[PDB]
Amino acid sequence: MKVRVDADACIGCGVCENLCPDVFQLGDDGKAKVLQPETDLPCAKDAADSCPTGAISVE
Ligand code: SF4
Repeated sequence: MKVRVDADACIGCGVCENLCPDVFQLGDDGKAKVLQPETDLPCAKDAADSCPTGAISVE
């Protein structure tokens, strides 16, 4: 799966990191960072579905 994040939609809540720490990390600038742009981890989808602003897209 291709994982991307739209910085403009990201509010820096950190829910994606809570759910899938190996794929997402809340950076110091208060924005999510995608550690695994291409991943097979099922949690990437879960984090996307839980993002409050839909900033994460998993294809
Ligand atoms: S869950 Fe969404 S809004 Fe919250 S830090 Fe992750 S990408 Fe940003």
